[PDB]
Amino acid sequence: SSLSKEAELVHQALLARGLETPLRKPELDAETRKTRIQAHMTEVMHLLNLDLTDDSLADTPRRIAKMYVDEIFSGLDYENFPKITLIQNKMKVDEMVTVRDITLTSTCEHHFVTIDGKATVAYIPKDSVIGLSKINRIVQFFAQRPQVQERLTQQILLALQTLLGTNNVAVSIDAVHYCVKARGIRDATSATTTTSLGGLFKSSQNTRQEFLRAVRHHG
Amino acid sequence: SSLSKEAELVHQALLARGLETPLRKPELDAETRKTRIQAHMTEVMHLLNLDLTDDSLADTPRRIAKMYVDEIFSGLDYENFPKITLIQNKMKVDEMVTVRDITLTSTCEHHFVTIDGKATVAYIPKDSVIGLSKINRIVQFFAQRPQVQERLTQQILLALQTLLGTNNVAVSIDAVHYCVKARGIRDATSATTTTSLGGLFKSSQNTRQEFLRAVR
Amino acid sequence: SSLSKEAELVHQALLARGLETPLRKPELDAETRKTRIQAHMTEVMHLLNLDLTDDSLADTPRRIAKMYVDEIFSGLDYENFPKITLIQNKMKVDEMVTVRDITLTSTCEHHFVTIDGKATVAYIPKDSVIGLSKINRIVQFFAQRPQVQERLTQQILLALQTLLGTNNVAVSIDAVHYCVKARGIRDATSATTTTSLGGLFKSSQNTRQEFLRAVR
Amino acid sequence: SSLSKEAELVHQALLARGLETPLRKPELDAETRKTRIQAHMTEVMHLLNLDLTDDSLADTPRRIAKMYVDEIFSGLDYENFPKITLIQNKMKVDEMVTVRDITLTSTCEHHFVTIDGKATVAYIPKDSVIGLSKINRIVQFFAQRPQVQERLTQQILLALQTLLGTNNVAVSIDAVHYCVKARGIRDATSATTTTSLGGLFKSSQNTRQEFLRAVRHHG
Amino acid sequence: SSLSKEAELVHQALLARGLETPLRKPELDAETRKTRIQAHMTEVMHLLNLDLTDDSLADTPRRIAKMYVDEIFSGLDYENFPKITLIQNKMKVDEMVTVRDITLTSTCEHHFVTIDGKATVAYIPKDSVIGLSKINRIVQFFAQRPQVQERLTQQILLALQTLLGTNNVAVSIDAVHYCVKARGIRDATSATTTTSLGGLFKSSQNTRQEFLRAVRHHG
Amino acid sequence: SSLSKEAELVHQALLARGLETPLRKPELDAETRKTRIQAHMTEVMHLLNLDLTDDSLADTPRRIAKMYVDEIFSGLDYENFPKITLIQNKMKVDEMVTVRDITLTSTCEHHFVTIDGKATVAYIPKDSVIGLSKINRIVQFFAQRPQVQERLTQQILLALQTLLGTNNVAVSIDAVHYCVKARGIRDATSATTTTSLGGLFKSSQNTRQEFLRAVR
Amino acid sequence: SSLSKEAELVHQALLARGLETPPELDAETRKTRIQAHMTEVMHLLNLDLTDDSLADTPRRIAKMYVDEIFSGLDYENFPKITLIQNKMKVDEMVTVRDITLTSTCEHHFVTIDGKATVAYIPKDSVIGLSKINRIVQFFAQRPQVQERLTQQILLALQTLLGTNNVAVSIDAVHYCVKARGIRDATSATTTTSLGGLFKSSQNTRQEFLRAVRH
Amino acid sequence: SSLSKEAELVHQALLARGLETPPELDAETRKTRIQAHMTEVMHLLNLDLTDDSLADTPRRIAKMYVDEIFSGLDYENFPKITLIQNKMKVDEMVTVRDITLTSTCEHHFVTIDGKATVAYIPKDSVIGLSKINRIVQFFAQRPQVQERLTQQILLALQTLLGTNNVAVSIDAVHYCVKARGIRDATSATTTTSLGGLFKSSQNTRQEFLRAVRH
Ligand SMILES: Nc1nc2c(ncn2[C@@H]2O[C@H](COP(=O)(O)OP(=O)(O)OP(=O)(O)O)[C@@H](O)[C@H]2O)c(=O)[nH]1
Ligand SMILES: Nc1nc2c(ncn2[C@@H]2O[C@H](COP(=O)(O)OP(=O)(O)OP(=O)(O)O)[C@@H](O)[C@H]2O)c(=O)[nH]1
Ligand SMILES: Nc1nc2c(ncn2[C@@H]2O[C@H](COP(=O)(O)OP(=O)(O)OP(=O)(O)O)[C@@H](O)[C@H]2O)c(=O)[nH]1
Ligand SMILES: Nc1nc2c(ncn2[C@@H]2O[C@H](COP(=O)(O)OP(=O)(O)OP(=O)(O)O)[C@@H](O)[C@H]2O)c(=O)[nH]1
Ligand SMILES: Nc1nc2c(ncn2[C@@H]2O[C@H](COP(=O)(O)OP(=O)(O)OP(=O)(O)O)[C@@H](O)[C@H]2O)c(=O)[nH]1
Ligand SMILES: Nc1nc2c(ncn2[C@@H]2O[C@H](COP(=O)(O)OP(=O)(O)OP(=O)(O)O)[C@@H](O)[C@H]2O)c(=O)[nH]1
Ligand SMILES: Nc1nc2c(ncn2[C@@H]2O[C@H](COP(=O)(O)OP(=O)(O)OP(=O)(O)O)[C@@H](O)[C@H]2O)c(=O)[nH]1
Ligand SMILES: Nc1nc2c(ncn2[C@@H]2O[C@H](COP(=O)(O)OP(=O)(O)OP(=O)(O)O)[C@@H](O)[C@H]2O)c(=O)[nH]1
Ligand SMILES: [Ca+2]
Ligand SMILES: [Ca+2]
Ligand SMILES: [Ca+2]
Ligand SMILES: [Ca+2]
Ligand SMILES: [Ca+2]
Repeated sequence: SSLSKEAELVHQALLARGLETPLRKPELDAETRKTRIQAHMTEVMHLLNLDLTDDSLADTPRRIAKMYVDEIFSGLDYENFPKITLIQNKMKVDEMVTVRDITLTSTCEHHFVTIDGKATVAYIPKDSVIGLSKINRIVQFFAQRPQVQERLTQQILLALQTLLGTNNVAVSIDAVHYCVKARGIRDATSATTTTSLGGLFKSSQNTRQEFLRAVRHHG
Repeated sequence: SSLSKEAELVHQALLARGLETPLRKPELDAETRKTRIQAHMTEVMHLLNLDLTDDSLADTPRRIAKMYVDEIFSGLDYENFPKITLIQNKMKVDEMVTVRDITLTSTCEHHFVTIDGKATVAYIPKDSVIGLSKINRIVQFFAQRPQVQERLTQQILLALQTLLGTNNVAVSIDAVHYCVKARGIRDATSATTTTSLGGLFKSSQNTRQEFLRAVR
Repeated sequence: SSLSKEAELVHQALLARGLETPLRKPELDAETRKTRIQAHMTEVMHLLNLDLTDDSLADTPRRIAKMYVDEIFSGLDYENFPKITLIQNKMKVDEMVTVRDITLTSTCEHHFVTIDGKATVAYIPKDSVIGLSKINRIVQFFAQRPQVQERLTQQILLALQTLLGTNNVAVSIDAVHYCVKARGIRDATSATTTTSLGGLFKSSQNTRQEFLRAVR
Repeated sequence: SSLSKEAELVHQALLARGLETPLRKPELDAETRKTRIQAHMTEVMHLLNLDLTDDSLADTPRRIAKMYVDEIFSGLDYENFPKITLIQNKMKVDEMVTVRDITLTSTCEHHFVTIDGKATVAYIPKDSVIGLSKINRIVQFFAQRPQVQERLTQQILLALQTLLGTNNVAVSIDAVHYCVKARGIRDATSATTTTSLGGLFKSSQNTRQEFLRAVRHHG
Repeated sequence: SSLSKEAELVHQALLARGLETPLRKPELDAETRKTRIQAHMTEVMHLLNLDLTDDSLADTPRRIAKMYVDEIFSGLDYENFPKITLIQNKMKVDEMVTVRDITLTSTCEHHFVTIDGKATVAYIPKDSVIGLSKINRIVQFFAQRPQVQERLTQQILLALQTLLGTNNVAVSIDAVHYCVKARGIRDATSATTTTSLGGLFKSSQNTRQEFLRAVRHHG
Repeated sequence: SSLSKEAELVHQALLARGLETPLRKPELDAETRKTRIQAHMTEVMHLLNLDLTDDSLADTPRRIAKMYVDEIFSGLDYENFPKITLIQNKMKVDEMVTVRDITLTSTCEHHFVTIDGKATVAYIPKDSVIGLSKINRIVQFFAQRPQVQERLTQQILLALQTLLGTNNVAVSIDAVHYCVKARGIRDATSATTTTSLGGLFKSSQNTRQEFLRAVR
Repeated sequence: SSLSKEAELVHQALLARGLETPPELDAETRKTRIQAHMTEVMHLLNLDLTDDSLADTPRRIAKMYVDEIFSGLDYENFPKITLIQNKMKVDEMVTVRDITLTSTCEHHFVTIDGKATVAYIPKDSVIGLSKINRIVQFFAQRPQVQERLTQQILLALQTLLGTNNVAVSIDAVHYCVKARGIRDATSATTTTSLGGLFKSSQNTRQEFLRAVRH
Repeated sequence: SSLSKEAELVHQALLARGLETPPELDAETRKTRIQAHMTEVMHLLNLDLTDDSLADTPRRIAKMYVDEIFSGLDYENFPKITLIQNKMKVDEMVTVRDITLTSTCEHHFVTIDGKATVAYIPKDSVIGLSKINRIVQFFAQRPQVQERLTQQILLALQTLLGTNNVAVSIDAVHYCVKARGIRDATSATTTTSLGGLFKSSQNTRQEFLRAVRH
């Protein structure tokens, strides 16, 4: 109810597709949820046998709680959705616009550790041309959630289709998963690329290959 | 019976294809096999005229035995098959997922020396999406065997098809073989690429080209 | 008593220096600590308003518990100290030995997020020469703790001095901190280098410069 | 007794320094030792449960035996020591000559797996200037042994000092150890550098730093 | 007659194709031809006004003779053909196997100076899979001749098609010719690429482009 | 006699130092010597079992003979020495002038096989500043002989000092020897660096390290 | 009448196509007169030609024009061509890349610095490699326009090789653009001329063009 | 008499040091006469000046000499200098690197292409950054010898900044060497002029020089 019309359009579009991140309605406010998380992380640290009396560690549970609710999972709250600016396509662009090497930082939902990546996004403007920076903001909004890279790519795609009023959008993400790099198999070199293509990017081999060939060069 | 359902499924698929690594059924436990290999490697080092009274060398046979059975050849034992986790394709991905630059280390079965490479794997999820690290674990499981790169590539492919429940998988491996680089011709610059393509990666030229172009 | 002689020697050296990681003595076994952490992480995820009925998410608390206790923080337990092997310096090396580009992954103790870096270690062997992989194992042991990079560097240094029986050791670490890159200021380009120098690496300007120049 | 005077000078110099690789006198000939090693590796392969009836594996024990005695450990036999060619230093070079990025392949003596590296060698000619290629040959000769990188560097240094008739030699080796990379800790990125410096390279800070600064750039 | 079956099969195929290096039958053993080449090269040095009494220069004619007959032109003698080892294609590979960046050193037949390059070879196994090192060996065999680059490429192709029992082979070479760089026009930058494509690699546009596109990352 | 004064100064200075390429006076003219060299190379090719009726090989003896006398060994004839222009150091430069990455192609005198290198030259002008291209020309002159790298470097050094009227000259050559790469050991990676330093470049440690650090 | 047979074939080819670069005195006299003119110019730039560094500049310039950088105007300077039979029956393109190319802006008389890439499919004959480099530099040593230079190299090779299957690409920095006027320090210009199969056959055309970029 | 105070200080400085580049007609007339001379040269190269591409080349050249590439001979073209007080009390070197530099060989009149690196330690004043680039290019737009050009930039900056603590390094490719004569396609030339502490103080000197290389 306190959401922008843009935020609301995108959330409902995600829900109707089955794509929304698995959520429940909060019944505690954010300040209280921060506090309760802090208490729980305090115990965790005790259960790791850490000495919380040390000046360096004493504030860690508070820092973590803050980080979870306000920082890295801020994209779970649609009040944080970016404000959307659109201008008319008076200049009548009908070739793709591409924003590449977008900084993306997320968190894998199976181990709660860092995902570090880059997104590349393109679209063919129909009636509206979006403010460039809103593209980076939308990618970062969906990334500030516990994620599976596959779902993250689909979410950013559907959101952009919805705001731009066109199906002709493509999203590609290339990322290092620290769940892979820093534990378990500990593969120091691998990276994962996922792609979600809509409209002509999916179905027009020249549009599709133009997009895909362009990604290949950087990651 | 002692193997996971996944591991037994992969092994039987490899066997029906003729792709399983040349194996005989085990008659001795892993620990006595280790003990005996240690015995044989002792004589080998004697026969090389090396002095085993050297502190540096004294334990090498035991180290080697331990390495063969427990590490570089641990993929000969399906009890070491990775645990497999799959989530539902509820997000409905229908474009390829590509894990590139997978660290791979193996052993050439003709000379028993190091193979050093990188794998790239892609699949189009059907009903399931695999945990990403499981792709790196599967590649390394098959790599921890005496191998011919051509067979290694096919085994990884078929194992992944079996577990993902789809033929839409592709595997590419690029590797330096030390049996080419460190002896014989001693080619210090060359490397070998092999590729195994399934379903659309083999037959669908847009999907096939998309994967092959990405590798390069 | 349950720890190796090496591990106990390192721990007591760290303790006498004031360098040990802030620890309390264990009152609960590792397995019940895991069980309990799993309980707390369940509530955390509830408090984030996440839906744990999702197949993808359902097991995350258990995965996290398991990760903290058994993997990324396993260096809090000296039973996991690496086995140490030393051979006699019979070859009489008296110039530095340098292992560079050691893979290092840690966790910042202020935000509990990933630290990703590379260590470079050098020493001048006195009576003993260490097995090379043991240098990478020691770096990673200390890294698998909640850490402040400045403390991590000093702990690696002192542990190596203790085991090598010489003060002539140097440690340098270069790392990206995700608590700087992935939240707060979100500096995507920066990195931090810390360096701890012992014996001649600190005081001898030719030895000191030789190491520092090599790092760059 | 069937050794060149060069080979004999170097072997005795190594022995008197305590640096020779740990060896015993053979009492079987090489052809017989190959055969006996083949028999033992055949058992090893059986103990790995491998099927030796397969065309690909049947010849592996023979290949391995051959590789050990004639290929990778050929440097254990001083009849394989390279022939040494020297010309007078009529041109009176008194500045270092440096051969860098010498291909080096060896085998670590603790696990019997590949070492892959590059050596850099320099010396200040006194009376004699060596044929360039003999430098690479000497490095490769000592490398074709089970090795510890520390001992390998010292061996190549003393050998060159002995043949060149001067102490002013330096050796640096930078190498990837597959005992580290492909088993155990499995560190995909690290590398080890060792240095052995004689004469002015050890003791003259300008000669020493000129050598060391020059290595730094490539590895 | 004294050749291996593989060497004879390949030599006859090249002769029936019209592709063999222009050879005559040797009336003199190799040792005698070295001795005579040494005599001729001794005279060439005299004719260059060089002082053969110089310690550095005295053995040069013998070194050159040994080099021509036993080293850089050893591929003129099919007794030096590689041993070929093949295993059954039981694993049923039916895609391209590619060995890239094979070290190749040869000699231009027009000026007898160094060619330095890299080969890339691919094949689709039919019934057999060749030992990888034999591909490098086969490339170097043909390279150890006075060559024209475009002939060298064709000969490697036919040799490989002959041993492997399939037309589906491709060879590509990229090389610097010192008869271009070190004399005449003295072009420091240029290089030459030649391509020989058989069976599917010539005829099947996807197979052909998969090969050619993969080479492009040669240089 | 038929030389430029410069050619004669350099030749004489190299003769006194003992640095000349081992030569003796010619009894035949260049044209006769080319004809005779073509006859010897004709026979060598015949003795290699090559078939001279082939159009592509037929002219090879004549090409080689031409290449030896007039091209790759043209630096043996001091009539081929570059013309030397100098302007006055009116600008009063007193810091090294460095020409780097000079193209150098030469022949190994032990095997008669290509050497491919780069030179770096620097000098501190005294009375004269040399035409920049003349430095490239001097390097290629001495390189168009059968050489050993150590001698070549000393020759270019003294030749420059004698023409510039100052000892303050430095020469560094970095080269790949095909006698190492294409035959014998066949090391595809290695390269050789030689340096010759005169005047301040040898003794003055700031001038010395300035030149050396710049070569890298 | 004093040219080689090849140099005549080429020159007639270019004339007939309309593709030649747009003779009373001998080479020696034209130098003396150029040198006289360049003297006045330096006077007109207020330079002091008594300076030792400067004194000999007019003759250097004259010599550079006639004998060096515009030596390609003289077909007596055309390279010698050697062909061998295509006995080896090569029927795939042969490509020489990164050919060193240096030339002059015909509009401002300023340095052009580039690289050429040339490919052909041998029909009956296989040209010596280094002659490809020589033909490129022959045409480059003229005042040029990059578009014309590329077309000239293409027709000449086609003529000498007895096949239309030849392709030429040149990538170059013009100091007319970098050192003067707009002073764009980063830009470069690519031109391509494609003949026979390189123009018409999409796989031959794409193989060439894909190769250039990579 | 028509120059700025700074341009006069610099010109006198260079004259007094012996470091100036070695005036009857106005700029407009010298162009017309240069243009007339370049016409005859093209005639003497046997070029057809009726060609549209070629027709206007003589005037382009004249204009390029007087107004563009040799515009540095005219101190009326000397850049404007703005200094601010060193209120911030910087006493460590300030370095501008990779300054775009384009010039001409005074010996063959051929393009020089380089980069300069300049450092100084501000004493009383801090120059606007872009004026450092402008001073470098002012001296470069003359027929030059690299060794002289570097010394000129150094004295000029010293004069304008009121400190001897200035250092100049230039790294450049001369087309006199690359496109002509020996045709060395890979070589480049570095020259350095060091003043005050940059010459005398080994740590200041090494800090500058170490910085250039890296
Ligand atoms: N489409 C397009 N957008 C541009 C271009 N240059 C800037 N923009 C965008 O124009 C938008 C500005 O509109 P507003 O939303 O009012 O800007 P803002 O309020 O400051 O919001 P933010 O930029 O996100 O911080 C930004 O989002 C820019 O990315 C451009 O060249 N093309
Ligand atoms: N499909 C997909 N999987 C991911 C993603 N991020 C992490 N994963 C994987 O999800 C899987 C988690 O399942 P589990 O098998 O229970 O994890 P684990 O038991 O600790 O096993 P390991 O990861 O091998 O150590 C791991 O394989 C992760 O690497 C992602 O973005 N997409
Ligand atoms: N010092 C020096 N040696 C060189 C140079 N160029 C070639 N050489 C060496 O000269 C030696 C030739 O002498 P020999 O031992 O008779 O040559 P070889 O018998 O063919 O032996 P190998 O070269 O090892 O195969 C080689 O080892 C070359 O490395 C050089 O420029 N300087
Ligand atoms: N000093 C030195 N050590 C080496 C060299 N090559 C290998 N090593 C090390 O020698 C050690 C062997 O001792 P062990 O501890 O018995 O080997 P391990 O028990 O299998 O232990 P890990 O190597 O950690 O798996 C290993 O650490 C090797 O990495 C070398 O060249 N020099
Ligand atoms: N097809 C294939 N061959 C391999 C692979 N790894 C190693 N090889 C080859 O297996 C062959 C070994 O068979 P043999 O010919 O009997 O070995 P060899 O006699 O020592 O021959 P060389 O290796 O050439 O010295 C070598 O040619 C290797 O290059 C692989 O992964 N696939
Ligand atoms: N087709 C082909 N030509 C080559 C090859 N290697 C060298 N060449 C060239 O073959 C030509 C030999 O013919 P000639 O005209 O007699 O050589 P040249 O007279 O010395 O002329 P220049 O090479 O221009 O100095 C030279 O241009 C070589 O560069 C090759 O592998 N294939
Ligand atoms: N198409 C083409 N143009 C070239 C070539 N070389 C130089 N030019 C251009 O020819 C043009 C000359 O036309 P003008 O209008 O007289 O040049 P200008 O009046 O000095 O003005 P600017 O060139 O913009 O500084 C310039 O734009 C040059 O860049 C070339 O090889 N091909
Ligand atoms: N020291 C110095 N020399 C330069 C500079 N620019 C050009 N030169 C050189 O000045 C010299 C001109 O002298 P000349 O002997 O008349 O030149 P040339 O007769 O045409 O002979 P080459 O230059 O060798 O082709 C050439 O060597 C140029 O390389 C410079 O900036 N500094
Ligand atoms: Ca995970
Ligand atoms: Ca093998
Ligand atoms: Ca923090
Ligand atoms: Ca080991
Ligand atoms: Ca040699």
